[PDB]
Amino acid sequence: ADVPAGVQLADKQTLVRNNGSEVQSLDPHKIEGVPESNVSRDLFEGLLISDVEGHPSPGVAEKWENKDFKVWTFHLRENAKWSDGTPVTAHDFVYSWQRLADPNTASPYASYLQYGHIANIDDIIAGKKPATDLGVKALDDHTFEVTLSEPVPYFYKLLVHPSVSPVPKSAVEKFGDKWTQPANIVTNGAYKLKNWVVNERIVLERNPQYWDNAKTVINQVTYLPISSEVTDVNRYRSGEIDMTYNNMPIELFQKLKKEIPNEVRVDPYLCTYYYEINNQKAPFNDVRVRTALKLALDRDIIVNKVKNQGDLPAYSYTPPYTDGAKLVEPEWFKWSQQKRNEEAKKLLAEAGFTADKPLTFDLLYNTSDLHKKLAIAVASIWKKNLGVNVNLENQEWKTFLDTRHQGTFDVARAGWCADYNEPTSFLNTMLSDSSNNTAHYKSPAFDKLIADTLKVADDTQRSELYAKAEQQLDKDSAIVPVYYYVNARLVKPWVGGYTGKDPLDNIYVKNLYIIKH
Ligand SMILES: [U]
Ligand SMILES: [U]
Ligand SMILES: [U]
Ligand SMILES: [U]
Ligand SMILES: [U]
Ligand SMILES: [U]
Ligand SMILES: [U]
Ligand SMILES: [U]
Repeated sequence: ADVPAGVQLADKQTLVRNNGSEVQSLDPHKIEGVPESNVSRDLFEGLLISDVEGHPSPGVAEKWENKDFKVWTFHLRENAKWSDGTPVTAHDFVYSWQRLADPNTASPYASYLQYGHIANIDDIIAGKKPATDLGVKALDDHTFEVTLSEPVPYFYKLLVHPSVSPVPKSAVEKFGDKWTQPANIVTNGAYKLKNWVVNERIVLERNPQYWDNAKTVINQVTYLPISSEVTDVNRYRSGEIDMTYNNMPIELFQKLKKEIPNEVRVDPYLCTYYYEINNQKAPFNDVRVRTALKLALDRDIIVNKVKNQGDLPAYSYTPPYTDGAKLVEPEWFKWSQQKRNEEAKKLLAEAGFTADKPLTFDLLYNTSDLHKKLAIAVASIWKKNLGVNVNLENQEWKTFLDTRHQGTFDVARAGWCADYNEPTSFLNTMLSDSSNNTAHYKSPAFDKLIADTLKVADDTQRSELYAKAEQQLDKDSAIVPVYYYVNARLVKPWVGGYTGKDPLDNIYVKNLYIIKH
């Protein structure tokens, strides 16, 4: 943390953050979500990290070079250490990226290595080559070299993500799935795991072996798994929570804005809220049905009437303010809702649905006040506007993500937040073979457009192909865009160091501090 001159620090430097749900895991290769990543940044540090405003910055690597954007060489700081006092080396990264690529690990982020185009990754994911053929090597203990199959000018931006953090081989090998328990875990971030009570709390304590430990101010942070946004706000206002999770409740937000304006942080956020359609399950494999659901949803009502938290109505998957996004707003978004409703009803009748035989399906969401209230409003709107019947189902976060990967659903509430600020951080998740494709969308034309983005050496041509890829997704109605999120949360006045400037919201508790109050 960088404490400003004259700030008086509190005697006790402890922090309580709500984290939205129980984490899937603490293993960097087994996670895919925001809650998971929130805890992961405090425990495991990759090559680069985000600074307090979100800029890619030195992590374990203190400096790096690239040759033609294809060979990237990272110089690891000599004092980087794990919490057991042993050095973090380039060998740790070689093992870790291999474990990520290895199909036996079944990481949800195995494709992150395809997004960066690390040599031989396609064959490794397919089982054609062993994970040891991955295009990474330790040139010495403090030098990690990555070789890509084509120039990727933004490659380094990918490296602040948890999937490319190191994991301790000896703990993984000796303890297997229990390597993340407090007694067994080894970590190289600013914190160490002290306690993990499932569905109660995760408690982290400062790691004295962290290379930049002298700048760490918070001594202990607790992450809570509260999925009720109303409850989160309640325990923040009671004094227990210092920073809520950034999912705000419809019940109280209007009131909070007027009651505690200075505590309500509302900043840009590169995330899109949408209804994910299972594209491989009839009748959702018919474009007419998917298009009807997309058009009959009234975003103005959801965004401005039912939620009204500053969100913008969405017409694409990639947020239009992503660095590199130059998207074409489709004609259907400019129409009136009445015109969208007629078009929707017309495609539905063409797909064989009648009043006698209506379209009935499930709408899966993860437990939450926000998601439930939004799903109830969406069910009503689709019933009223299009004649479809929806059966709402809630699941806890970890189960919900597994259900979407399994494909055991019809429509699911969904939200993707950028991992790096560039349109492919969204677009690559819709590739046919992406480990993150929970839409189960497979379009050879979409795949080709993205493939072509690294075959040109022009950002103008790249941006045009990204727009065309969004247009292909849209013409196929792969998803139902709802709104672009804003990052809205409550932060006590005494919590210093949270700028709200990073649109990826990659917060590190090592950057924060408690002002005397
Ligand atoms: U004190
Ligand atoms: U106190
Ligand atoms: U650049
Ligand atoms: U940029
Ligand atoms: U269903
Ligand atoms: U509620
Ligand atoms: U460039
Ligand atoms: U106090």
